[PDB]
Amino acid sequence: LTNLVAEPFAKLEQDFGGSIGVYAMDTGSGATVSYRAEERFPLCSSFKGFLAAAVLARSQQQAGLLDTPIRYGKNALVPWSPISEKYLTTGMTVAELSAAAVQYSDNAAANLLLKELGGPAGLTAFMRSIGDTTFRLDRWELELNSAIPGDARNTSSPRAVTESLQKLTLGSALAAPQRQQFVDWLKGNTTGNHRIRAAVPADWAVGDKTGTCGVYGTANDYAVVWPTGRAPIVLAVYTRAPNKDDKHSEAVIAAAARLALEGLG
Ligand SMILES: *[B@@]1([O])O[C]([C]C([O])=O)[C][C][C]1[N]C(=O)[C]C1=[C][C]=[C]S1
Repeated sequence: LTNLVAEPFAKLEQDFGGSIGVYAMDTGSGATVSYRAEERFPLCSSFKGFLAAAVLARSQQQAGLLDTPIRYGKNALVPWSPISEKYLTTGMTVAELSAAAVQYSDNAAANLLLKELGGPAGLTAFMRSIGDTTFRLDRWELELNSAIPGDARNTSSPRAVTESLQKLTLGSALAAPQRQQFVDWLKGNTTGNHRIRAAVPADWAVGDKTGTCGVYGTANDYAVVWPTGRAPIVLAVYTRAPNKDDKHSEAVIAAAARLALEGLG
């Protein structure tokens, strides 16, 4: 029979002029909401959350890695580096670069941290090591953002994103001190006020990571949500659209997140 849970998501994507992918897990009950959950969508800047987690994992066994100053020059800067552009002569620690990448989507900080892992291949290998077979990243900023329809490079699925997010924020993929730092970085994100955060009651807590490729209507958000009186919810909302000049929509992301939270048992 027709999937009645799915119908309002299909209407939402049709109104948007593209495709929406959603996965949500109630970690209390095991309930889920799923819509195109296993389809691939471009990661865009949402990869930077997993980047910071991979650096935290490395930091467990490399004493003082997170505390290490990185002295970079202007050759490291690229567009949308509002934090990094301020520390050319003072540097930033690995922890500070991680916070910038997570909480401001700083592009230069992301590329500096990719270098610490052995590039996009190194981050992909970390994701394989936690059991994520879907995540693919093979470019640096800005090239990973092209988001061309049918290109599986630099993509993941809403379900894989959510599964990996739960392992890293609530499960055992990081040691507790590192898990906690990842949570605190996500909670302090500044870029997501119009996406999943706009979908929750104001008294719920949220940690999230956004991404915006912009072209091909492509943008996303994933989050861990601590609802009043409930176990955490983990969810991912990704969008794409067929034409290069199609515009992404924050409001559509928020609307999809609301339907997920409503449908979720
Ligand atoms: B990233 O894909 O997304 C960031 C914004 C976000 O977290 O939602 C900005 C940096 C990356 N994108 C780009 O460099 C292109 C941009 C899109 C809108 C602002 S910059």
